[PDB]
Amino acid sequence: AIHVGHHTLVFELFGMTFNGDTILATAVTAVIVIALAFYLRAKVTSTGVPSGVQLFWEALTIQMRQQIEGSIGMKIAPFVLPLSVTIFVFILISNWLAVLPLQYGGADGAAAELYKAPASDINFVLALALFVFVCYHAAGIWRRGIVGHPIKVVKGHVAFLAPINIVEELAKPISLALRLFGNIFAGGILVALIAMFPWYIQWFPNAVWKTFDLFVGLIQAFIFSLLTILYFSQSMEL
Amino acid sequence: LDPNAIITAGALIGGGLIMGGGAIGAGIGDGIAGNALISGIARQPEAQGRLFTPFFITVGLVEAAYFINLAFMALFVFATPGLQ
Amino acid sequence: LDPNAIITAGALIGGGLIMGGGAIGAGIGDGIAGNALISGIARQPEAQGRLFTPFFITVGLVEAAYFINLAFMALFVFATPGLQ
Amino acid sequence: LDPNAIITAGALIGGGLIMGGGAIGAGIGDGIAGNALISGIARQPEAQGRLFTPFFITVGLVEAAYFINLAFMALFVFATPGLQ
Amino acid sequence: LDPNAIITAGALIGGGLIMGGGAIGAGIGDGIAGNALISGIARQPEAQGRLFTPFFITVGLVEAAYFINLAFMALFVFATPGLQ
Amino acid sequence: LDPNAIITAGALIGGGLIMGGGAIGAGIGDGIAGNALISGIARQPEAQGRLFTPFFITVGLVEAAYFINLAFMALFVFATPGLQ
Amino acid sequence: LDPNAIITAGALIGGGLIMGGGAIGAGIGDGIAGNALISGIARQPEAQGRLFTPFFITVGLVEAAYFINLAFMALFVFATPGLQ
Amino acid sequence: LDPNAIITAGALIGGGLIMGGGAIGAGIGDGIAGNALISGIARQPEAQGRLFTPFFITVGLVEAAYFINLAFMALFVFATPGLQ
Amino acid sequence: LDPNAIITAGALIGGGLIMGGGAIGAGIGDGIAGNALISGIARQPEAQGRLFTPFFITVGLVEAAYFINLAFMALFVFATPGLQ
Amino acid sequence: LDPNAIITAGALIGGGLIMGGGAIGAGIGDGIAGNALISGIARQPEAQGRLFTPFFITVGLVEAAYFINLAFMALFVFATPGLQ
Amino acid sequence: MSIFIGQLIGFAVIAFIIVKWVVPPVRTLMRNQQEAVRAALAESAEAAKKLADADAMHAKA
Amino acid sequence: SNFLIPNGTFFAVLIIFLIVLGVISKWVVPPISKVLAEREAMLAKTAADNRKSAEQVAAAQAD
Repeated sequence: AIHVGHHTLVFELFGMTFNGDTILATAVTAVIVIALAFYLRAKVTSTGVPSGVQLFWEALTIQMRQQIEGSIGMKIAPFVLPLSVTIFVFILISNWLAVLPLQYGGADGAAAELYKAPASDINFVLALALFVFVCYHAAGIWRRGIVGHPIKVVKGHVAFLAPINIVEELAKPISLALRLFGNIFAGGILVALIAMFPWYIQWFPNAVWKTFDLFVGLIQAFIFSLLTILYFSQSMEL
Repeated sequence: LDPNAIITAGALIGGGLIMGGGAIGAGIGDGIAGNALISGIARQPEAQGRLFTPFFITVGLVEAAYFINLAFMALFVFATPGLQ
Repeated sequence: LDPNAIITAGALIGGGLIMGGGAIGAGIGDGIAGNALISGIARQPEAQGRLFTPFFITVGLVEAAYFINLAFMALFVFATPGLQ
Repeated sequence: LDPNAIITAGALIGGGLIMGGGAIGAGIGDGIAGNALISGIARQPEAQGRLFTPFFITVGLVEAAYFINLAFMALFVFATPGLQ
Repeated sequence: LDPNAIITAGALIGGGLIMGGGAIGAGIGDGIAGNALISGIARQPEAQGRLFTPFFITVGLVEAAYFINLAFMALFVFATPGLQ
Repeated sequence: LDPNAIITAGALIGGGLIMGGGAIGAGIGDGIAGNALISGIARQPEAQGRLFTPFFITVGLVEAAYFINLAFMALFVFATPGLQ
Repeated sequence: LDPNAIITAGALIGGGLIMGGGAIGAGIGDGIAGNALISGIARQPEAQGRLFTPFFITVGLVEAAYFINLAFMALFVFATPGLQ
Repeated sequence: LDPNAIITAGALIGGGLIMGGGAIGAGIGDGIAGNALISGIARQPEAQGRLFTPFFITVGLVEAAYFINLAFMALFVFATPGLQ
Repeated sequence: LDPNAIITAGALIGGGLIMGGGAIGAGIGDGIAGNALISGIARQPEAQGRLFTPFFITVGLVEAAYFINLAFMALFVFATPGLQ
Repeated sequence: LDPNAIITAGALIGGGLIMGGGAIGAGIGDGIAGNALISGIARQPEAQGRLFTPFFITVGLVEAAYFINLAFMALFVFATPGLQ
Repeated sequence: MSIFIGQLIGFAVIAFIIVKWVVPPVRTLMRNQQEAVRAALAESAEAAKKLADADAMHAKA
Repeated sequence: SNFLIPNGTFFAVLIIFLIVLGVISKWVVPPISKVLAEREAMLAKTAADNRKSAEQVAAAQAD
């Protein structure tokens, strides 16, 4: 009784299945992010002491802009800044929302969580990774032409390794997705595993693992955004 | 005998192999990255903040493998491909 | 031939693999991190308090994996998925 | 006994071995590369910007093998060659 | 065949794997920590006394992983889970 | 019990071992070579170009074996020797 | 088929794994400790007598683990747990 | 159960083991030797010409161990000893 | 099915595991010790003889374990414990 | 089934393990010794002649074990002990 | 219910840890950044005042 | 069931992400960049004003 996967609120539409729980978690994360954005919009000031939300947002912007400037000049690739900031905040909020105590007994002795981190669903990570993939490949095409960019990526650094280079490209999105998936998917299992204990024993491993999971979510958001920025930099260098 | 029995035994062995390999890789890689971090901090103490950005990047690239392996291990033992 | 016997033997082998990999990873990673710590304390003793911060981080990233493996091993041998 | 069941158990064990080896290699190689990167950044802070150019090149190769293994693992478990 | 026979063979194989991994990890980690200690003492005599404290920590973290495996191996071969 | 099934299971396990060993070798060797390359570029920024000639040679030696293994793994899996 | 035969085969494989892991750990740990000792004596000849103290503390640990494994190997192969 | 089937399965597993070990050794040894070569060239460009002399020896002592393994795999897989 | 056949197969697999572990440990430990010896002789040629004393100790340790493994291999394959 | 079939399969698996371990040990030890030799020659050209004598000794220890393994593998595969 | 109770106690432990050892340093960092911004604004204002006084002195002399 | 199989959810989540991106593109990053640039310009202006006051006070007695 571990019930791995088994999405809830699953509904069909236009002949396509949809995981209601994943959509709901993503929508809650987006609502939190948009609320933070519009709360900054109402309290963004340069002539006074900044608020906490302004400090958080500008720290994120400073970090992402520093990474971009280090890798690819902000003149060439300005959009990468909002892209990376959005990716980071989205992943971080979605991962950290799992820390809340929303696990219970699903009337059958198996743990059920009202909110599950959307990154534990392959659809979420695939959407993010493929959006990034298309984004920086389009950027590279614009930078180096329709035919120039594919030739450059195939040739890589030494032409004699042309096969591996191709694989590397295919590994860029997959590595971005699976990594995140795993780092969050494992969490969804461990908590479930820890739910097999009695409460008086379940409380302690649950606390330890969920603290470590807070750390893991922070690191995963950081890595995903940084690798996105650096893939843009690689794809946009002449 | 029951085909699912041997299929599940093979799935459990394969998942064990996946998890063991992932654990070996992640443990050793994290140890090596942490060794680099500790040595760098010992040499020039004021680089502590400066070295954390690459270190975690390394931790991101190393642990990935393990966690990716972990995911597939679940697929082996919870939704076994080829199960009859 | 009881299918549960085959499933349990496979689960025990998988758990043994998980624990072997976790032990290898934990031992070698902790050894490397401790090598860095010992070398740092030998070089610049005053930074001892400074060095224990990254070290405890490194160990934290290593033991974690080990214990994660442990959890899954407990799943394999006590709550064998796919058991009939 | 079902021939397909034996073939599937063998395929699962083979895929587990593939992924274990790939994860060990990826984790340890990425850890070594990250150790080099962290040391280089510690000694030469201004080199970070350039130090990502070779480091990720290495990560390009170390990762490649891994994912290639991963690919074949799928072929083993999802499209088992020789399956009757 | 006796189900207990299969389960006991699997348990023995799993315990052997547990000991193999634990021994590899413990030996290599202790060797690495001791290499750090020996180098530190060779560089500086008076450092010896202050080097033993981190060393005992490292050996404490390495051997722990070993002596956990030990316990579970004893669990595998003396009170085998799932032994029907 | 079809003998072809036993032969195919053995071939799949053997190919898995081939690919796992090749992945370990490729990942660790490429990681070590990349560590050398990154350190060399850190010490001598202008040396970057000069360091690609030997580094890739190492990669060529490290990857070639892997790919040779890959070829043989295909032979094990797609055209199994001794299959009857 | 005699259950004792299967149990003995499992015990022999487990003892083989125990000894393999113990030998790997002992050999590599001894090599690392001896590398430290040789380098230390090379830099500071007079340190020889001094360095033998920590060195024996290292090897003493390493061999211990190996020899511990040895003991259990006997238990596996001479007084097999669960044997009937 | 044709005796040839079991013998061929065992031979395939043995050949896979031989390749796994040979590839691990070849990849890691070539990576280490290439790290040495890259470092040596980085410290001084002009030594390149001389450095390739010992390097070719090292690779020769590594690749040989690999290729010998390859030869024996043929014996295991194409002309299985004791095929009966 | 002769139980002695299963016992002999298990003993052969266990002996192969013992030999593989011993060979890996011996080779890597001897390589590390020889690396230390070569580096020391390069640094201080006048200390060459002085370095041979510790070198023969480390090797004496490493090989010891290896040869011990040989003994038990014989005990496994020529005096297989548990034979019916 | 034929006992000889099972015994031969076990012997082939054991010999494959023997050669895999031997190749891993030989490759990695030769790589480490060659790294020492290459670094020594890079640092001091005059040492080129002097460093061969230790290097060979290291190789002599690294290869010997491997070849011992090789011999025993033949014993496993051509004169399988316990065959009947 | 038992699962809910156990995970709720675990979350209480997490919250206690956060408030005891994570909230203080983070709030200190935020306060330091706010005070730095306020100090920068104060320096800007007093520099404008300094320039005004310098212009006044130039007019006098 | 195989949880690695993408589902229609892939699209829905994507859309949500895009929406967030839009907001972050037009109500978080532009204002924050403007604020940071204003702060940098303010620091530069403060330094320039201090320098101007110093040189002016020197010139007062010099002239």
